[PDB]
Amino acid sequence: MLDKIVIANRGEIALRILRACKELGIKTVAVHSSADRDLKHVLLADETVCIGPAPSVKSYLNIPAIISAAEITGAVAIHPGYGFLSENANFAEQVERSGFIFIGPKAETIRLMGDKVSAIAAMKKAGVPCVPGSDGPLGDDMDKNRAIAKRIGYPVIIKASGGGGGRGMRVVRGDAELAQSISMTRAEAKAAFSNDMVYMEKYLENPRHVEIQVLADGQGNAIYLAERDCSMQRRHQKVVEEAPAPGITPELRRYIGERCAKACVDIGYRGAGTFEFLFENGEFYFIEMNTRIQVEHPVTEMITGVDLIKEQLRIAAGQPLSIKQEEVHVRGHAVECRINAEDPNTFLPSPGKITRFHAPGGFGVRWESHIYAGYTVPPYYDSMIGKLICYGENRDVAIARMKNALQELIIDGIKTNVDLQIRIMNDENFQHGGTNIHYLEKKLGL
Ligand SMILES: Nc1nc(N)nc(OCCOc2ccccc2)n1
Ligand SMILES: [Cl-]
Repeated sequence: MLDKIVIANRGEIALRILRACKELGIKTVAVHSSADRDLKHVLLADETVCIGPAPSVKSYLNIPAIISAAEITGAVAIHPGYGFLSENANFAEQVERSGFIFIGPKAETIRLMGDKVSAIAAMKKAGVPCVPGSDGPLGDDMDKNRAIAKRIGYPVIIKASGGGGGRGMRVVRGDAELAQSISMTRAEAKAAFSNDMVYMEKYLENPRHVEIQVLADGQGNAIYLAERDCSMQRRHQKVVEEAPAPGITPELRRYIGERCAKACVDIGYRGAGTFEFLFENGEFYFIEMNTRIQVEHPVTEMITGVDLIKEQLRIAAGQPLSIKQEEVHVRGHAVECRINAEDPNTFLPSPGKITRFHAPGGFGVRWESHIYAGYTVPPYYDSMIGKLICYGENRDVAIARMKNALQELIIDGIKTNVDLQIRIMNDENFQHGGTNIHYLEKKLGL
């Protein structure tokens, strides 16, 4: 087991990781910005290092300062969490070059999955079903580009290869808009990613977001831990996630899951990972892979009993997966509501001092948050301040428990989305299940 690790993150995920470390006897180093001295996990850590001022560029994205902190403390590994540097291949490369363990895949694998064109080619080769598309980058030849779009069939979507998660894309519904659409996506991708490579896919009209959780160790074991539905979104940002995905049969789960595990083996994947699919008319289509642990990992933990952060740590230390595929069983149902410090009308971040705080409790209730009474939410970081996860023997119980837990949650002094979450839980279509990726924005517009 790893003696000591730097937690290269903040907020709820840093606390999530700290608890896993404590359970395993692993010493913790909390690197933090000067605005995050009073973070819960910082106050609980074995050692703390202030790595820079509030702005992320000089703290949580500051590669030299993070690696220096690992060096000075005698840490052996760095857990990147999600966001920040977690999908940064050069960071992972530098960490390993510096002689520390990066809690994640090899830098090569991060790089492969961050290049959406090469990722898709690897998945298609591995037997993972993908979206009909260009199978390659689009060039400047607009006659060729029109031919590709005709072959695929309109509507199509142009996507940046260095992009992802709704960033760097636009829908094309006919020839007339194709040239300008490619040109604009390209320009935006050059500006944002210093990588102007774009590709084409069939635009799916009403899909669900269904993603598969995997774990792969360094002993060659790779398993899938069912799926999550993350269709409830606003501006491509997940709002609600659940596990398992409604309407997914054990046969479908097994079908897609086995293909994801096989793909892990083929590419030499290591650690936690997530295969993102669009699901429509009973079919999966791979869009992208995330190499990090994700925000919504707790719903998977609730229905499988597998602690995914502890698995990440075990994997990094050279231990094999603690469970076999035949030992992984979907039991019950879990829903996660993200709690955001945001204005209800503008949807803009609403930072400030929490004056009164109360967490919900009870059977099946899991509150993932660093917030406490008197804690100030800084303006410099993401608006997500907590995660409410509720588990039940079935979906109706999980949702019932979520409604009750949301009503117990008190966060005064700042504006939050608790009222919105309650509205979603009470939404008749959500209660039926299987709403698509456009539902929430449609509901909010009505
Ligand atoms: N609908 C859809 N089709 C394809 N081929 N790819 C993706 O990627 C996810 C990007 O998300 C959206 C969501 C709504 C509108 C446009 C893109 N979506
Ligand atoms: Cl994430």
